[PDB]
Amino acid sequence: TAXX
Amino acid sequence: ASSCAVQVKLELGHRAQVRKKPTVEGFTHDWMVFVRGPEHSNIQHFVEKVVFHLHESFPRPKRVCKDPPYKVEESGYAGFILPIEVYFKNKEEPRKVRFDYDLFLHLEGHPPVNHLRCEKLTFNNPTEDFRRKLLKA
Repeated sequence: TAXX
Repeated sequence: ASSCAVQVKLELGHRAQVRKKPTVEGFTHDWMVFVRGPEHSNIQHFVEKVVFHLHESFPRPKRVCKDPPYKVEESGYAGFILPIEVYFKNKEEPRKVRFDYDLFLHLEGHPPVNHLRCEKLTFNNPTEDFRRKLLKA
């Protein structure tokens, strides 16, 4: 998924 | 004029599954992250506590576990680096060890995450108290  | 080298085997890991329905806040994954010993070994003998440092976007981000299981369950929307500190029941250097854990999430339509990361600590010539605590595991 996206990196936060 | 004799040497000692104690070696313990830890397992870090995490599972992460896309939620059937995302929560009201937009969280879309249920994940859990853990620190444990192999084959149900009892690492409490030498592990005081385990600290999971979650991302700042989480409420009460510094989670602490003084007793097994050393796990954190949560729901979320993106991956991040989770610093994990393992504190030993040691009164000598070093008291704890740090691991930067890649807590990643997979997209929907892909099989869920079941990730394992084996780590191996070697302590050289420790104190006898810590030695027997380590060797009772």
